[PDB]
Amino acid sequence: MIHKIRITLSSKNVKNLEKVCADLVRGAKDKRLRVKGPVRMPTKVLNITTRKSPCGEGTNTWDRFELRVHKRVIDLFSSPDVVKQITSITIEPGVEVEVTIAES
Amino acid sequence: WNAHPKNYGPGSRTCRVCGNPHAIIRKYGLMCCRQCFRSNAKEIGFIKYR
Amino acid sequence: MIIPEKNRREISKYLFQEGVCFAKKDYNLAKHPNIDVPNLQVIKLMQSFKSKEYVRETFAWMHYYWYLTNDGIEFLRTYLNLPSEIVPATLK
Amino acid sequence: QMSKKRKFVADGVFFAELNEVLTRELAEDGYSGVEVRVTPMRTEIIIRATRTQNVLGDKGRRIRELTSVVQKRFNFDENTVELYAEKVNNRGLCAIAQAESLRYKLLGGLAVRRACYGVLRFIMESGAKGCEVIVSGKLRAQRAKSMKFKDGYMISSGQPVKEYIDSAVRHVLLRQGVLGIKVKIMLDWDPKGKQGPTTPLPDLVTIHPPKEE
Amino acid sequence: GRVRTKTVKKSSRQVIERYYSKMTLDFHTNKKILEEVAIIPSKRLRNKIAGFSTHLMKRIQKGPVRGISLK
RNA sequence: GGAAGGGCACCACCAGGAGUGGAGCCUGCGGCUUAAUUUGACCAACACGGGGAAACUUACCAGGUCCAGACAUAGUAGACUGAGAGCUCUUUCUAUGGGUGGUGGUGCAUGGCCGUUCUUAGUUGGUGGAGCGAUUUGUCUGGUUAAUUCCGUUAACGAACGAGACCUCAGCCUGCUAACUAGCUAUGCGGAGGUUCCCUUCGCGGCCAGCUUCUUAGAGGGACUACGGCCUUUUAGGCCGCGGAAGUUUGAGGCAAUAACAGGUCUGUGAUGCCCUUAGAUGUUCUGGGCCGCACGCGCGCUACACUGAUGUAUUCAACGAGCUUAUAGCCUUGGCCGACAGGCCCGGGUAAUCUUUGAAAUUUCAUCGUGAUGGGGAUAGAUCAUUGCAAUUGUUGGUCUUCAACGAGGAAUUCCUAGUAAGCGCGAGUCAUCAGCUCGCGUUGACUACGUCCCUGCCCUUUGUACACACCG
RNA sequence: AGGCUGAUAACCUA
Ligand SMILES: *[C@@H]1O[C@H](CO)[C@@H](O)[C@H](O)[C@H]1O
Ligand SMILES: [K+]
Ligand SMILES: [K+]
Ligand SMILES: [K+]
Ligand SMILES: [K+]
Ligand SMILES: [K+]
Ligand SMILES: [K+]
Ligand SMILES: [K+]
Ligand SMILES: [K+]
Ligand SMILES: [K+]
Ligand SMILES: [Mg+2]
Ligand SMILES: [Mg+2]
Ligand SMILES: [Mg+2]
Ligand SMILES: [Mg+2]
Ligand SMILES: [Mg+2]
Ligand SMILES: [Mg+2]
Ligand SMILES: [Mg+2]
Ligand SMILES: [Mg+2]
Ligand SMILES: [Mg+2]
Ligand SMILES: [Mg+2]
Ligand SMILES: [Mg+2]
Ligand SMILES: [Mg+2]
Ligand SMILES: [Mg+2]
Ligand SMILES: [Mg+2]
Ligand SMILES: [Mg+2]
Ligand SMILES: [Mg+2]
Ligand SMILES: [Mg+2]
Ligand SMILES: [Mg+2]
Ligand SMILES: [Mg+2]
Ligand SMILES: [Mg+2]
Ligand SMILES: [Mg+2]
Ligand SMILES: [Mg+2]
Ligand SMILES: [Mg+2]
Ligand SMILES: [Mg+2]
Ligand SMILES: [Mg+2]
Ligand SMILES: [Mg+2]
Ligand SMILES: [Zn+2]
Repeated sequence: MIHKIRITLSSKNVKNLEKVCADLVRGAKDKRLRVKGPVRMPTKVLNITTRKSPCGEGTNTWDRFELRVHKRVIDLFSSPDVVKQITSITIEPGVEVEVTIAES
Repeated sequence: WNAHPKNYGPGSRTCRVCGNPHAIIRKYGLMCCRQCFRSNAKEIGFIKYR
Repeated sequence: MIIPEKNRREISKYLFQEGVCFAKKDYNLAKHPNIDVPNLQVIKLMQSFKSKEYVRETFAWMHYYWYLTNDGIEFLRTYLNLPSEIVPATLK
Repeated sequence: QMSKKRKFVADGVFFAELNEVLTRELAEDGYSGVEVRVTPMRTEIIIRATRTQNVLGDKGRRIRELTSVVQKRFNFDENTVELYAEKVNNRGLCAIAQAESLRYKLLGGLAVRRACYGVLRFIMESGAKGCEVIVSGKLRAQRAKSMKFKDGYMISSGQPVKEYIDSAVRHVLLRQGVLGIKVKIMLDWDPKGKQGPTTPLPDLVTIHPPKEE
Repeated sequence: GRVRTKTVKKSSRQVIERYYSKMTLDFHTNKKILEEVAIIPSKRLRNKIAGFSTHLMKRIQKGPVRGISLK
């Protein structure tokens, strides 16, 4: 009857990602469901280092470009229908919500 | 006409923005030349921190 | 540009059926992603339309973007010999 | 299925490419930006333009064409992506809109000195803490030179530049060459976060007035 | 060096001018007062203002100062 | 300015360390040679154009194709060959104007971007004062600061930029939030050892053992020179010290003013003016060669000249990061098997804190070698095997045996650097089918010397001289 | 021939 449902959230903005995580956890505490999380995976830092100059003249200066990806994992012990209702709420821009049934 | 294989090497790959075949950034599948990427780096989502 | 008559109809049919079309600037591509006609023939055929103002052309990131105009719709209907009440999908 | 690293990069590349396509297709329609709102079952694209009446076209003919071509170009499922036009609330605080506005004034034939001051004066009247317009290229003589029109406050260095400075760069293809337009507008602190950044300047310290009760 | 800039010095004098009664000789207490009676964007700036204001309070105890007007 | 006074910088010196310059080799540049050896650039060019070119790249050279010449007007099986590519056979367009393309020229026509002046602290309105005026004062005698940083003086008063603040990473939190993609402790069961209990050690299990110290990452706290002594003018501030994770703006970065350069880039761009060419093409494609060619000069480097070592064992500890279309399978690869190696075959995992990752070297340890160019050094060269690819010859690279050059610490000269720094040691990433002696990051081992000065090379500010202003390269 | 100088002379080294 009760199943462990895993919700994964990814985003480039920390505040938006944290805001959605609080809403889901707070939205599940209202239904008195068991909640495990949020679990914060290590931040993925995509890095691109490139020559600033469009040509090869001058001092060799480099720009270090970073694109940080923050990942959150939330586990809810409830039926898929209840989880669907909680996650149906509008999500902040840039936050990707992925709901899957944990294989255990 | 165009019979020579183009399965690998610089000739097969070109910048997706300008079409130039030099200084292609293949990391993460960007497929953009170093000049085009720097111009569009902010829009793509890359930022300079340090 | 000697486009086969069979291929020419497909481009006009697709262009008239949907008021927009696009093509990658890759003359070596064997087949257009949306039409069986070779990619090169699509680019060259709509270049003729651009010169005659039948379409409006935009280029960006190695891709063409063509939009049918009022004159283009009139020309295609006569060329395709279709009822005057049929219009491109963009006009509905 | 693709890894997270490539998916985010792919999303970024889509936004960059989409903006460039609209920047040229809607060049003479006041295009000022775009917002991509990907949602389940539907991806929403919001186009910001000073003159929305021209972007939509007659009975929304043009907007449908943009939706159709975008859907085919980017391998979207039919009837799964929508384009919505929107109007800029404060046209005078958008550097991109002002840069394009100055671009067409020069193309028409208006003098550089007069056109630049018109944009500079308009931006300040709109409630901007400051502005700066730079035009470079072959103005009248064969040799190129730069004219700088500045007024009000302005900052160059530090993190606050990202939040308080709105900058745009555009090219004017004239008969004798290319002119370079650079519009730099410094926004004002807006606690509501609409006209300008909500966060104050780091060096701005405010002392609450004491109360007598 | 550790010379306070105009931002730190100017803000510190203003706080003491209109909150001399609240201010004390303890840095830890003073920095909590600044949060209540002022909006300082950064923590580091707040600490510098609190420390310099505490220095000014010690100055006032021994005698009058130049840039502070206590009615 | 080979004038004076003050201040400052390891792209300056001092005290030092590592060196470079000498040798071999790698790579870049010049020259020579060449059908071509494409070309830009000469502190601020020369492992730079992310330029590690077998084809492509490709711009060069020797040849063959193709039109991928819109739009508008007027007119009417054989021979050859590198290859039957094209041209015949067989089977079933041409002018004119106007375009298009061009890594063609011009960066001294331009946009944008970047470098540099310039890492220093500098720059500029308003009103008022002074001067016929250029211009000046404000922007300063003095003290102080990394700082035009501040305290003060005061014909100036009040502001705008830069500096600072700020943003990112690192250093403290036994406190908060909480984790089966991270762990610990305890417990249960099992294996082994020692004396059935017990002790030591290892494995496995428990979403109802518990918990968050270790790991991860959100929110906050924490330093302010706070406190003590002394020196400074009542100042600004400085020196030393307790405590403290931290007392150099705590460390390192990012961002970064005015005014400039005929600095670089037209070979990043469907950025671009004009010029040139456009079908016996400077367009495009195909084949082959070249970009690497070697009497010589130069720059960045790699490996060394050994015993503080090489070799053979035993032993053992990181961090940053990266990874697939699943087609039998194109990415990172565990495990099993075959092989001396290289490599091959099979079953699989991982679109990832889940799998690769149980994840390095220097070093540590024992033995051998023994001052001999020696078991130092590994250039040059022969034979042969395998791998990537459509293609390996002018060796792509990787293995096996053999061959075993200079080099014994480097002339004049010259570079970098003040602490987890120098240096040593390896790893990941970029380029990438294959190829790293390069670049961008990462950790591991871990110092000497200084805590200054303006002597050299430069920079900032005042006074002063000037016949300079293209500004002493006058 | 190399070094020194932005470059030449002068100077220094081989
Ligand atoms: C143009 O206006 C938009 C309005 O949303 C603003 O977001 C941009 O920053 C500005 O350039
Ligand atoms: K040497
Ligand atoms: K270089
Ligand atoms: K330029
Ligand atoms: K004045
Ligand atoms: K046991
Ligand atoms: K350019
Ligand atoms: K040109
Ligand atoms: K390029
Ligand atoms: K050898
Ligand atoms: Mg500032
Ligand atoms: Mg700063
Ligand atoms: Mg020093
Ligand atoms: Mg030097
Ligand atoms: Mg010395
Ligand atoms: Mg050496
Ligand atoms: Mg030499
Ligand atoms: Mg040497
Ligand atoms: Mg310099
Ligand atoms: Mg190669
Ligand atoms: Mg070639
Ligand atoms: Mg060729
Ligand atoms: Mg060509
Ligand atoms: Mg070109
Ligand atoms: Mg120039
Ligand atoms: Mg005056
Ligand atoms: Mg903890
Ligand atoms: Mg904190
Ligand atoms: Mg500057
Ligand atoms: Mg020049
Ligand atoms: Mg070369
Ligand atoms: Mg170098
Ligand atoms: Mg040996
Ligand atoms: Mg280990
Ligand atoms: Mg020997
Ligand atoms: Mg290189
Ligand atoms: Zn490009």
